[PDB]
Amino acid sequence: MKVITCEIAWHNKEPVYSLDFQHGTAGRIHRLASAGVDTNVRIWKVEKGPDGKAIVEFLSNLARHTKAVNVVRFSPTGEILASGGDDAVILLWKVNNKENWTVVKTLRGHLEDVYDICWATDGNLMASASVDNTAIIWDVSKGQKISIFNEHKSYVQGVTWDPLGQYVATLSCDRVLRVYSIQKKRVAFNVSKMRMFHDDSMKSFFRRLSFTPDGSLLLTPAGCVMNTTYVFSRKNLKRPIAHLPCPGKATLAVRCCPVYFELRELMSLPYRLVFAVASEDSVLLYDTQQSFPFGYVSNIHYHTLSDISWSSDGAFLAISSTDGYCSFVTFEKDELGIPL
Amino acid sequence: MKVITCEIAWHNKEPVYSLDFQHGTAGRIHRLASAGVDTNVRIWKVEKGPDGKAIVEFLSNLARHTKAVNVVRFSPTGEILASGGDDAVILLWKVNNKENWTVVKTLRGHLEDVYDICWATDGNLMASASVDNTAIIWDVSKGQKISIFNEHKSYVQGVTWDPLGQYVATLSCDRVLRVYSIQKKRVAFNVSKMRMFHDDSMKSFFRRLSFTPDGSLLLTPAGCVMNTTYVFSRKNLKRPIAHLPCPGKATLAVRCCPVYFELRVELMSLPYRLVFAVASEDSVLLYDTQQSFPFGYVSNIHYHTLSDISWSSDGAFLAISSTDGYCSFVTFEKDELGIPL
Amino acid sequence: LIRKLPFQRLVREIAQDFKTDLRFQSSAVMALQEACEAYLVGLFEDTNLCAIHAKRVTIMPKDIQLARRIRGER
Amino acid sequence: ELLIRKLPFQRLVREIAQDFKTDLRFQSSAVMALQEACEAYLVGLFEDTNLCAIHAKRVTIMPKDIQLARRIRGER
Amino acid sequence: LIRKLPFQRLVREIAQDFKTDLRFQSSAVMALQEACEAYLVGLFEDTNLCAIHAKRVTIMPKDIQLARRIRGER
Amino acid sequence: ELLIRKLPFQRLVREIAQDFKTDLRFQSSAVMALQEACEAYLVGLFEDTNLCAIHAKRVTIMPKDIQLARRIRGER
Amino acid sequence: NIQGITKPAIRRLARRGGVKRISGLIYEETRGVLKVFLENVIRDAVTYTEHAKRKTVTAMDVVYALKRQGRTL
Amino acid sequence: DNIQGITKPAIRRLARRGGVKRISGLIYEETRGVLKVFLENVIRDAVTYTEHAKRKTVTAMDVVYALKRQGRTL
Amino acid sequence: NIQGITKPAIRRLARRGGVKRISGLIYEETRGVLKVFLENVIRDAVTYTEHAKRKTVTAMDVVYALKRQGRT
Amino acid sequence: IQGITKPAIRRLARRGGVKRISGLIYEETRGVLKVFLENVIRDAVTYTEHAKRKTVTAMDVVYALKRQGRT
Amino acid sequence: VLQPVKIGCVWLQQFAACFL
Amino acid sequence: VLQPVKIGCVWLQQFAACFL
DNA sequence: GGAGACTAGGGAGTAATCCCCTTGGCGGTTAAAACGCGGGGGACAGCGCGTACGTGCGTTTAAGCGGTGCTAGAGCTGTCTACGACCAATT
DNA sequence: ATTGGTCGTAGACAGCTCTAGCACCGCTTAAACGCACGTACGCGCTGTCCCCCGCGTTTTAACCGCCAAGGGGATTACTCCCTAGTCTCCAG
Repeated sequence: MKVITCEIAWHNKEPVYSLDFQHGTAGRIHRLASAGVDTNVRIWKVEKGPDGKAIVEFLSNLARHTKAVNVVRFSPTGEILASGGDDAVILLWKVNNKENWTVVKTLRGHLEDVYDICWATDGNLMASASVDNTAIIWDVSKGQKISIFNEHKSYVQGVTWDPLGQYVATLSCDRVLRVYSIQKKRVAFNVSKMRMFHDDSMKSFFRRLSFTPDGSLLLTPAGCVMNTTYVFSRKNLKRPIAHLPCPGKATLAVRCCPVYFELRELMSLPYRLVFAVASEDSVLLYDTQQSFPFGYVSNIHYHTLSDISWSSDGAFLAISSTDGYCSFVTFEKDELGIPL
Repeated sequence: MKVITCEIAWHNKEPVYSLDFQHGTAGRIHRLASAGVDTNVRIWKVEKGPDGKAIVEFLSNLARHTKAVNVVRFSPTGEILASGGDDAVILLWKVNNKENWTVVKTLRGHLEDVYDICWATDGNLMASASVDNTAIIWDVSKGQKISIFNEHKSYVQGVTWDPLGQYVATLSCDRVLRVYSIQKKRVAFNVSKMRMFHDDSMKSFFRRLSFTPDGSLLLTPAGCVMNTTYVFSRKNLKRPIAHLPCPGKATLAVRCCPVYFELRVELMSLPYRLVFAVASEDSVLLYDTQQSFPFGYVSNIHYHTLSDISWSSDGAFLAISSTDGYCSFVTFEKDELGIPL
Repeated sequence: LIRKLPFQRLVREIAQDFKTDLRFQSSAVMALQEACEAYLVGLFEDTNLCAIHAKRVTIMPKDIQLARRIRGER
Repeated sequence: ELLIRKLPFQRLVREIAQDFKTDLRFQSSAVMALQEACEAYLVGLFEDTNLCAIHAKRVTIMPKDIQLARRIRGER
Repeated sequence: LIRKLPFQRLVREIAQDFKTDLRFQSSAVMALQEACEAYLVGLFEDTNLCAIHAKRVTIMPKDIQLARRIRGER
Repeated sequence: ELLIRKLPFQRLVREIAQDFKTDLRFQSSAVMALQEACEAYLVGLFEDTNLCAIHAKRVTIMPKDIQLARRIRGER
Repeated sequence: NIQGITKPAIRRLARRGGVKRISGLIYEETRGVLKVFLENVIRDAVTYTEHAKRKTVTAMDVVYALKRQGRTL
Repeated sequence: DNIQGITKPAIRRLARRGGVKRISGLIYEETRGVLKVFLENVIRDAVTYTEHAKRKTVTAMDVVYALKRQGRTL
Repeated sequence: NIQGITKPAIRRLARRGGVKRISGLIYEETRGVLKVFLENVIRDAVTYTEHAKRKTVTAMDVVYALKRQGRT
Repeated sequence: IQGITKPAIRRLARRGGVKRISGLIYEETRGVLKVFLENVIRDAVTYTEHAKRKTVTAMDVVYALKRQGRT
Repeated sequence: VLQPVKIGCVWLQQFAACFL
Repeated sequence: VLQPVKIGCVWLQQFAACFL
């Protein structure tokens, strides 16, 4: 594979907080969006060059946010863009600067930095995580709050929606994971001891964990044994099956490619899934069947990483850091594996 | 009668707010208590001299109050002394400085200047009037509050207890009188239009009205028709039978002698007459039950506004207090007012 | 010293906007009354300040928007 | 960027320090950070007063307007 | 932030010391909690202020007696 | 009941007045009100400082005490 | 509703504010200011009371809103 | 006897927040004493304001005016 | 100006303030204390006088001011 | 305190977008400069003494930003 | 100063009561 | 300056898997 | 050491600044009415309270010794003793 | 006019501060423990609704005088726009 680092400041030399690719993309060109302290959300056009190296093209600027923006999210269909941050306003941008975007609904109800947003599979439900110690469920069509999960006692820096639409996985800064059943609207599980997770000393503002695209397994970063990434299953969420050791700095991000790859084992199904884990200064690339990582890139950013994102086809793996610079990982035709 | 003015400062030239005689006295010597800005309650010994002029003898000093005191009250039996003021604390003093006094119960619950206190006939129930827009009923034996009357919308400057123990009469700065039945603990009567009384422009901090010792009639000073003093009756409290004209300064104090005098226009018809004292800002008028016009009038004896007046146990002394720091007394000879029953 | 119930149902209607079936206790009602009255007296005082500053006795909204921009309103 | 000379700022800082208490060493990084925050705040109130004068419908400025802004802030 | 149950016991005990047949609100109770917290911590910065002027680190009651007499609440 | 020389006090308060607004006429009543406030607050302050100095165990009084009291007061 | 900010009530509140002379358009720009700042303050107030798992706002929420708006009283 | 409910380590860590390092054990009792006397002071005015609204239940708004009377609004 | 208060007057007022041994520099911080105190009082007096449209400062104005900062 | 040069004030003014400036601007600008300088250094040393340190640090000014709300 | 005017017991007419 | 060390596709042993 | 900057300084000229209508929108006036204040069930459905639960990190005793309060002796200094001059002050 | 109020000088030593001396009781675990905290949940119950009627004070509309926001113009006043030494910040 090849790694290309963006050496031009995307948001005028300010730290980058989030990245997201357009899930609605279905071809070779993918649309990427960025969040920064400049209170602006920049959507870029990312496509491979003739040599295969990543090329970034600026499309639009979204300066409606009054304060800094921490998380930017695309809908699974790619229609609606979710953006919230220091001003704590969740904007549902829609395609109306090369292009233009307009906010559909104002999903207000948060107080300060909103760190993690996860789209439900249907795209009509939102999970919102912010410093305010709460998780709020919203209706996209209604644009109104319907459920509240404020049991968190520290900075809620990570949340993901179950692809099967059964539970809600939340990671807070209190080294405690909280699972919320989607039908009961109450806490399903509580795990804090094998502490298991890293304390406030971990320097990343995010604790973004994500379910496996099928939802069978849950990968949680920022763990302790030493820094590691624990793996949970739907069968038992109160004991991790295994952990991936990451000596050095603590892992902060877990992102899984939405493309199912053929087997060339954490979970036993005829398909394997390649996911990306971002630490403070290193990135380890694993797959479902192989315990050891098949890829590792480091010493490419001068400061702490913030967010990563896979492309729709898996050909792009964007990496964002806090130094104002970003980077991408480019794979050739089906280098990761054979798609299903 | 004779009038003697106290030209010596009782409370170190500070204004005097209240005066009260020992209701427990039964002879010739009467005990008088004074309240001033100096945070002290001075009980004096008042007795007629060889020439009949009043003589004042200092007995005790009561400096427990942290701030100024506005009203001082003795029990109908004379045992317990009620004292409250700027610090808004009601002290029940008791005879334990020629003599000494000690506070029995601390009847707290008021907020700022307490202006009027009235003792119930039994002596076990208290009415307290303060600027705080409320009147609180207390238990003397229990030392705890039991009832609240918050209908006042301005500075409450006058209250009295019905001798028959049926209603409670209150006067506030809002030119509105409020009557509270002691049984229901609610407003029984309310009169505001005949305004009916004087507004906030009247310069006295007190609106002290008192019932007739038998409770049949209520004497309410500081009225407007010119300044006047309206009179009510138990039969109808919503309409005055008559008012006492006092042109010039507004009447502020009403006190009735506790001695029943025989009959020698009539305000009320019973075989006995009662002599009461009304004190205005700079004048004092002395009336009786049977005569419409006053049979006594003393003025130009104090340099500033009068504050309080008090009758003696036998009616031979009528203490007068002013805001200039000086007090005065009115001395009547043997049964000069009338022949007691 | 705004009149009580007109202000209270101002607050009620503008609270219903976020989501219906909201109950407010009188304690918080007088609390928010205190808040509104404090703000309005402060802003009115500063408007008088900038008005005599503007060397006109009569009040002008431009003073108001000025105060907003300085007080960080917009 | 920086438009104020380092030495006068440092010498007034040392002046107030020796007025308060001696042997209080100042590091270059902290000095420059405090200086840039100083410039940022002063320029912020400066265009605050500029807009005030813009309302004052008089392009030239006079500091009593700035003192109005002060009591808007309630600093003194 | 200090503790809850013993302070609720304190307020209830002093309440029955005043008068029985009374009720407290939970929110009001915790409000009283941070109120007492703030008052005591402020007194204690006063304590530190005196002790530093007392040019001693460890504190003896005369510091807090100053605190009170100097501000004179009692 | 005053000891500060009354007309020097009057000239002091007057000169302060024309430092802000010129031609301010003051009567005896205003001057004595300013006085009574003056001696009241200063005697309270010295009561404070003396008792604090007693806490200081030191017979002499020096303005570390008055600065102490005012940093209690919240005036700065 | 919104016109509940009564015109002579605005007049008397201005009186308490020391205002000298008053024009008509103030009588509804005051409605605008009131509605927008109450929107803000009850916004963060309902958030604060949602932290308490409480369905009713409190004076505690109000006072914290005033701290966040810099008008503590 | 709930007065002893304010403990040694709690007061020690309030002290830590206060701005002291070393404090003697002889200050815990005077700390509970100052706490009780001034909760007495504040709750007196609190219950007065509570009675003013014809209330048999205290409210969090009461302590606000109590501190305003005491001059320590928050 | 501020020198209207004399050092012997400061000393005698301090003497009946209950102090016996005094240093010199007190004579100057006391003047600063006095001016700091009186500026607020006179400012409030000006505000009240403008409210009442009375150019001359009255005794009751000062008394109600002292009530406002609470040392009536 | 004189070190804040008046031409520096004028060029910073030119950056501030003003056109004509009264002369007496400089003294009050310096005064309200130093009042906030004093407030910030006071908060800085307040945090520093709790940190048991004697030298100013950027953390102190960051906490000053947090306290005054200019962050 | 004040000039005291005292009226003795006369068994004045300026204060004669008027009924209603 | 930084000295980049890049490892290609080897189908690192310092990061070998550890199980429990 | 040496090169940008600032401090000292004329020019007038554009920018405040005060005067003079000037009218039109605004300050009190009036009549009533219209919501403003209120209180009373109604108990229905909202609300807290006590206690049980458990169990776990805060709370309690103590070694223990040494960093910090406590005492002696300076010891060297700035009052306050007396005063001799000025010196503002009441009339 | 005089008259008490003030000011500034000379040093003895009283006492604030500094150093030396001393002991003793806050940290600092280790272990016992306990109530602090979290939910249910039945039981208590407090705040309440809200209508109208009672009823009544204030709101609103419109008038009419008239005060003032703003225009006009004359009036002064203050940074140009260099001119020049300087002086000192910073680089070498």
